[PDB]
Amino acid sequence: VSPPPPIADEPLTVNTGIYLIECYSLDDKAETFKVNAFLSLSWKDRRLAFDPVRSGVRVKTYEPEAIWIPEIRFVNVENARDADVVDISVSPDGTVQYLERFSARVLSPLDFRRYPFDSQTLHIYLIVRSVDTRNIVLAVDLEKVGKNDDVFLTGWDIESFTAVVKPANFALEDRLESKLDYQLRISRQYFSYIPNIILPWLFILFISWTAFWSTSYEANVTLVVSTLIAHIAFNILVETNLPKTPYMTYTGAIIFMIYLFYFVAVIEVTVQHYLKVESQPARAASITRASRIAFPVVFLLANIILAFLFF
Amino acid sequence: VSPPPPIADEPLTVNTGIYLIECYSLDDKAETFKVNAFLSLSWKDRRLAFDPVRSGVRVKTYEPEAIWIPEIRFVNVENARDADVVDISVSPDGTVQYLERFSARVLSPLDFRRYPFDSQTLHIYLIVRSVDTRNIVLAVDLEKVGKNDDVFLTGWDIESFTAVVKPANFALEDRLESKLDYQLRISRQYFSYIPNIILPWLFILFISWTAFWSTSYEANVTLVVSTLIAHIAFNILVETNLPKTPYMTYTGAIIFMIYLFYFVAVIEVTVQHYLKVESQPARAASITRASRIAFPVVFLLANIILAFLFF
Amino acid sequence: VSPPPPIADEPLTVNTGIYLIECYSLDDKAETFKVNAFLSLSWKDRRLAFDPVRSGVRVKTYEPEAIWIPEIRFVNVENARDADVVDISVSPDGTVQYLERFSARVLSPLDFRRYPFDSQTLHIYLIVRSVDTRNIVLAVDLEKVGKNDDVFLTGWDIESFTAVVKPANFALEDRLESKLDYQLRISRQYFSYIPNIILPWLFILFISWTAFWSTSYEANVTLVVSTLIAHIAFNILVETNLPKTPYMTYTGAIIFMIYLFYFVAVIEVTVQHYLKVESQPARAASITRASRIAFPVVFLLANIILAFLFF
Amino acid sequence: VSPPPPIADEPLTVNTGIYLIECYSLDDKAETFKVNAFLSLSWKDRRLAFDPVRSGVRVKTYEPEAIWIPEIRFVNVENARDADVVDISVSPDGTVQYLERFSARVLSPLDFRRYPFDSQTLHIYLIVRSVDTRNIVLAVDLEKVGKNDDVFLTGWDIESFTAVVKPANFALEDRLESKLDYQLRISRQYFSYIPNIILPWLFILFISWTAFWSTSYEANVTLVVSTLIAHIAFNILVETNLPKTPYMTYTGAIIFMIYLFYFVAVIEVTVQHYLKVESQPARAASITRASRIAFPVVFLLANIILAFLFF
Amino acid sequence: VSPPPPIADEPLTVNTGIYLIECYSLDDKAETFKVNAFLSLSWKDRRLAFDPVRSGVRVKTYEPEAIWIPEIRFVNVENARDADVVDISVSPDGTVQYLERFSARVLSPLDFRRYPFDSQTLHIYLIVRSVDTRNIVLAVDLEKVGKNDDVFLTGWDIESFTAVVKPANFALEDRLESKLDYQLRISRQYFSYIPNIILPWLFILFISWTAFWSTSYEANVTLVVSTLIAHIAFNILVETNLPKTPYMTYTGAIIFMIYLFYFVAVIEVTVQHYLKVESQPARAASITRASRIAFPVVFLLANIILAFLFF
Ligand SMILES: CC(C)c1cccc(C(C)C)c1O
Ligand SMILES: CC(C)c1cccc(C(C)C)c1O
Ligand SMILES: CC(C)c1cccc(C(C)C)c1O
Ligand SMILES: CC(C)c1cccc(C(C)C)c1O
Ligand SMILES: [Cl-]
Ligand SMILES: [Cl-]
Ligand SMILES: [Cl-]
Ligand SMILES: [Cl-]
Ligand SMILES: [Cl-]
Ligand SMILES: [Cl-]
Ligand SMILES: [Cl-]
Ligand code: NA
Ligand code: NA
Ligand code: NA
Ligand code: NA
Ligand code: NA
Ligand code: NA
Repeated sequence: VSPPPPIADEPLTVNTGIYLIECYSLDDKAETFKVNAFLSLSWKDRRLAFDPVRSGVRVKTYEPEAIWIPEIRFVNVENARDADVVDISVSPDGTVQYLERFSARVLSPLDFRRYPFDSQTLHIYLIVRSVDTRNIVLAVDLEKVGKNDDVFLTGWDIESFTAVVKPANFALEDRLESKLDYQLRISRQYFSYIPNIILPWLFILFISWTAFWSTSYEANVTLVVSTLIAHIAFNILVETNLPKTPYMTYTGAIIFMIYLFYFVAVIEVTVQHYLKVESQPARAASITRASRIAFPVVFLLANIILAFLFF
Repeated sequence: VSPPPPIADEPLTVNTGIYLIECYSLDDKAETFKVNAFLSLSWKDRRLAFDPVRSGVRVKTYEPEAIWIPEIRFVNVENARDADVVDISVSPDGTVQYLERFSARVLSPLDFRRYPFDSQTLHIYLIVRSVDTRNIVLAVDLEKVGKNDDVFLTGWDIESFTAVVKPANFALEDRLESKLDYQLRISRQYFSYIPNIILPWLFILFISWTAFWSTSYEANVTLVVSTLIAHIAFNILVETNLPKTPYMTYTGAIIFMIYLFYFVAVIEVTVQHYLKVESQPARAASITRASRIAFPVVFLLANIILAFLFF
Repeated sequence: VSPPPPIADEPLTVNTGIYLIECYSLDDKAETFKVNAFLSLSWKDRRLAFDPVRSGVRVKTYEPEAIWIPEIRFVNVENARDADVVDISVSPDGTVQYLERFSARVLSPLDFRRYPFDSQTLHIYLIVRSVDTRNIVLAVDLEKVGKNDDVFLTGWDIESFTAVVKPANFALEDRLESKLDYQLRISRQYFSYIPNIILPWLFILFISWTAFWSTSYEANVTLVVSTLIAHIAFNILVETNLPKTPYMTYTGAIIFMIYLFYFVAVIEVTVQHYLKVESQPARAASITRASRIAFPVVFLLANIILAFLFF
Repeated sequence: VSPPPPIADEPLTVNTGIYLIECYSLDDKAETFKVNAFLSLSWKDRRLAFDPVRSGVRVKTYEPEAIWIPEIRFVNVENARDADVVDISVSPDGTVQYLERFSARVLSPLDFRRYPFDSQTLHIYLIVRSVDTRNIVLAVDLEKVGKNDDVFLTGWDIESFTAVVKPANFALEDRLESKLDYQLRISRQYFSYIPNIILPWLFILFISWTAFWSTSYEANVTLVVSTLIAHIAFNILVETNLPKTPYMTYTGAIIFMIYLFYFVAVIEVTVQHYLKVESQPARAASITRASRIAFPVVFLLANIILAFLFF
Repeated sequence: VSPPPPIADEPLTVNTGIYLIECYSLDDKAETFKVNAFLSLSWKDRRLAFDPVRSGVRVKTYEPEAIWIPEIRFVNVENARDADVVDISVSPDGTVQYLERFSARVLSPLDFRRYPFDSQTLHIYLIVRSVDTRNIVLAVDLEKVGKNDDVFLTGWDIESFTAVVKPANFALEDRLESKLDYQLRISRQYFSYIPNIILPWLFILFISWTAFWSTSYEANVTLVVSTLIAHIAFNILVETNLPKTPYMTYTGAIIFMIYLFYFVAVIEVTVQHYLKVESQPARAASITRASRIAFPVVFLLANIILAFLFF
């Protein structure tokens, strides 16, 4: 077996097509997602052409080893796909219709800048190295590109599974390579985040702000310090499900901002007490009365400023 | 090897049948379950038919490679099943009786809306792509569908393992596909949840409500704040064993409701103290006396409201 | 290759024998254990019989593919065993002596009712599906059943590795199956549990009971509440190493009982303070003086009651 | 292929030799370590002997399948080694020189009695089951036993990789087996343990002992109780990296001893307060003044007693 | 198949070349990184010479099994690489051009001394054992050494992927070995570390230092002790992502230094209170006033001293 000879000096076009059957295990920290899909391939091999009237049969079936099949690989994969050949059908003109069912862990980076309101574009790159005899070029057969209705990615909404029709043909190690981009657009389901993380956080922060309606230093310390323990607990819980980004994220910004609001609250609590011990509660109550309005107002404005900057 | 030619122009019926040997590893967060089972297949291949009189033997055994076997796959699987062919027996009329023993991690979504008092219907989808020569249609042989008595799924009660007799025949990538549904009904064992999680929770919440029989702000802060740490501990413990649902769960609802009861308790504790410092304990004791009855009554009613909305 | 023809109509007896080489990875939560062992098999195949005088050799060696070997499988396994054929020796009478070295993760349920003073009986089920030609029946060759002396299962004491000599012959999917039970009795090493978990727990509980020799509500709250945080820490630590049981466990019972002792201690602390504020320390000191004796006495008796009910 | 016939009735000696290339993943809890090494084997097969003059070549290379190779296995392995045959060279006298490169997870128990100042002797057991024709006996070729200089086991110092020259020849299932011991001596790098675990622990314990220079029960409770939370945190951190030992460990002993020092400190704090409330601070200050010296002195002596008993 | 005979008595030069396609999963604790790359190999096999006029092709293709291919292995790998042969092209002179696509988890040690401002040099060692017929020597073909632009290692900046052109030819087990070094230089992205870890637990440390503007022992204990709980939380979080180093790390040094600052702060708080109780607040306030300046100044200087010693 060797590649099919060219009629003129034109390159061999291979008609790709990925159809998602199962989409699962999107690891955010690892920036990986598992996929079980159908891989369709089609090319013209004139050596396999036959007369349908004399042969009697309209379509001829072949075993993978019997005929020449292009060596198609995935770029962004951890290991080589677990492929199972479904069918190889040859038309009278010599057009081969290959179909396999594969499974592979795909390495696709994620942008956590707008987390957990973020949307992602997952990539699946198909590639083919051109042989010495002739050059191989990939093509998208839009009829054979899609996903099944049941396909569910836990905690995400699957928008579209499209493919960049024009391949990126480039030189690599003195040989031509044709690369195709399969884009899977997904948007995060941010419902759960509000009653489970966002609201209980705010509640623990508001509990700290009750120290503005108290003159008891001992109780204020117990309030602001203990609520900070709850803050650390919640901060650790989030950053464990997120990778170390060289960029600032929307959550990371708020997370950091709350740490400042706790530090400044401690300073307030410390100042309030220092003045009361120094016998000037007129100054202490005026600062505390200001902080009653200041802390939520500045927090509300700073959040608007952040949400802007990020959205 | 090629498919058996049709008498007439009727499609090939393949008689399926799954018999569960082992059912284990139900990952709730991953929405997967592992299964070790028997897969029975039966079809008529007239090319394999023989006369039992001259042959001598009533049955004829074959190696998988020797005869045509339909390419049967599972839809909702992570990877291709680890199958081991047990037996291939051919009757004189040409009826093939295939039997294999497989193991596969099955991707079946779970509805956590009524967790941990929830029940689930696990699915196992059998599929076959129809060849060019003739169309392949799946069928359920109810005699060969079941589970062994020992089959145990830790923390669950196995109700029934049935199969939707009528296959879902549809078109996919210009070829017919016959899909069968194997339903495994299971209900959660919610015993452990009461003494381990539900009761100790309530106890830590009741401990926070002892602040209604105390006028000591320092002790009340220490009461309501520290019990909130215990609440956060138990909240994190539950939501780690559950995936991020776009829908509200029965547990999630109570979990959120307790966070409110803690926030309102802090407001009470703050108000009670503010009035005492402002020299009006008549107002403070009246609010505290009301909260002694209010907090459990509202909590008891709100739980009935939630349980009614979910069950 | 086909099964050996039966003299008269008797079933084929296959002489099994498992010899444990390595026993490791007992996952309590998963109810699984890994095993590396020897699997011996012996049957009479009269077609392989020879004369030792003319052949010169007393024993004839064969490759697995060359002769008929019975399809022996394990029932309670996650996946098919990783077997390596050690030796196949044939005697002049046609008696085949098969020996393989395998490794498989065995699914054996555990009874945590008496944890950590519990003992377990691990099972390894050998099975053989009877062919059309003749019925296959398993048998135990007690000479080839055992374990090596070095075999160590971390945190457990290996009592005995025996086998139920009489197989459980039953019908399944219109074919006979012969099932054998290999029992591995193990008892837990409960030393570590006393100084690491049992005693430090008791210490944190006794620390809470020092609130019976104190009239300071602020200090009593700090005592009983903070020690409850330590209790939650230790409770979480244990239930993470144990699966969700539909039955009550010995540990789970004590775990729950301590939660009650903490709740009742809070009620005492609350009552004591309420009476002191209400100006009646005669009633408060009398209740506290009673609780000094009551709490350890009731705890000691309730533990005897539990230990009696469980052992 | 069959074993080489004996000249006289002597057993076949196979010259073993393990050369470590990579040594990694020492799991303390699992009592396993991974190894990537060279396995050399040498035996005399007179059937393969040739004349170097007539043949023209002084050495003959063979494919594994072409010649008889002894079935060498590892005793203490999870699964069969991932071997790759490097070279098979035959000398004119029939001496075969086999060399393979393998990788296997080795099951070697560890003695945690002196942890983290403990040293371990890791074992790699080579075995061969004697065939019918003749008995196979293993031998150490010390020239082919070693490790590469780069070989690094994270957190350990590799002392020596030696082999017990005399094999342990024994009977098993009526056949002789020759077992060889390959010992890898390693000692723990206990540096990190001092500034990371040992010193911060002591610091949190000394912080608890500041309650001996205070008469404030409320502050003393806050001191001894909160520092106990830090103790529990640090105790859990260590015992998670260590398996459940039926024997007492050096760390476990100290860990338990500190729990007692916390319990006794609480009793002191409780007694001190009881006497002050009972109006006798002369008795309370005398006990507290004694405890200032008693606690560190008894702790320092008890540690010397333990270190002696263990080292 | 055997090695190609030498023209004169020169060794066989094999032209290596690694081209990284995917670089992922850098486990810091395990000191491993996964890589998906192209492995190019080129050697002259004069036996494979052909006349393109007679052959009909200028470049002849071969299956791996058909021709002699050098046994190239990786030194620092966990297991044998998952290789897939892309192309084998032979020119009329007999120059073989081998290309495979592999994936392997590479064992490369990391120096955590300057963590997280540390840079690393990852190694990939190619090796070939010389056969008895002739010696094999590796060579770098710099044209076929590189990485793709998309190659992303999460949390790291990929500097350069170079190769030490001169191989390390040495003797091992009486045979020559040619070893090549492939160096992948990477530097850590230390941005995330500042707002997520560095700043929040400078904030928790400063919160403890507010005890210098307070004379309330009860509040000071609650301050310094509770902030120490936050410190322990943050210490455990870091050392879990780092392996046990026999050397001191930059982070480990600061981590330890903060533990001292907490211990000394407790001593201050204890001394301050002892003098107040002993009726000498002039001495107590003077020490506290000094500590207000002392603690940040000493901390700032000690950090400069550490940063100088490490960088
Ligand atoms: C991860 C998620 C639950 C989360 C927590 C805290 C804050 C935010 C936003 C609102 C900034 C958030 O997205
Ligand atoms: C999921 C489970 C552990 C749980 C947590 C919280 C509340 C409930 C019910 C009782 C409302 C619950 O069952
Ligand atoms: C799980 C383990 C640490 C444990 C905790 C509590 C009680 C017990 C026995 C005595 C029932 C126990 O072994
Ligand atoms: C591990 C990392 C987040 C970290 C913790 C604490 C201190 C430092 C530097 C500032 C020394 C640090 O880099
Ligand atoms: Cl691929
Ligand atoms: Cl499948
Ligand atoms: Cl099996
Ligand atoms: Cl092995
Ligand atoms: Cl013996
Ligand atoms: Cl023998
Ligand atoms: Cl390799
Ligand atoms: Na082919
Ligand atoms: Na077939
Ligand atoms: Na066979
Ligand atoms: Na061989
Ligand atoms: Na080859
Ligand atoms: Na407190």
